[PDB]
Amino acid sequence: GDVTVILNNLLEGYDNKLRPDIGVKPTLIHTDMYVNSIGPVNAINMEYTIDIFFAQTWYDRRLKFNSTIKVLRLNSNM
Amino acid sequence: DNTTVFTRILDRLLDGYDNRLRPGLGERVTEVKTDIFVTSFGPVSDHDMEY
Repeated sequence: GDVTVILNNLLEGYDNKLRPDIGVKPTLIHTDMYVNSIGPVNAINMEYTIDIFFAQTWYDRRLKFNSTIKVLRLNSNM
Repeated sequence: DNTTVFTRILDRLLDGYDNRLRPGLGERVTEVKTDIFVTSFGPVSDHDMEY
């Protein structure tokens, strides 16, 4: 419907090689995790397996829209 | 020459399709009806506690 229009308007004039505020200020990224399982700690290789759900949240003033929908929920296609 | 009419059908289907939006984004909850056919239960590795 109109969500396609929003997604198309967000990607018109968008350069995904430049971080948000490339020449203004550093980008503050909030990182969270969820350690599912810490695998076997084998001493022979001095290593250990871990399985996590790494979540990163940041602010991007270019992906800013104004419509009735508050949040856009998307898969790995975008 | 059904190839041409089926090509036109497919191109009408995909014309204006957004694969980033689930079916019924506004007024429905998608119902994914799953199913499994286990062709072969592989060897249950006891060392790794996997299967």
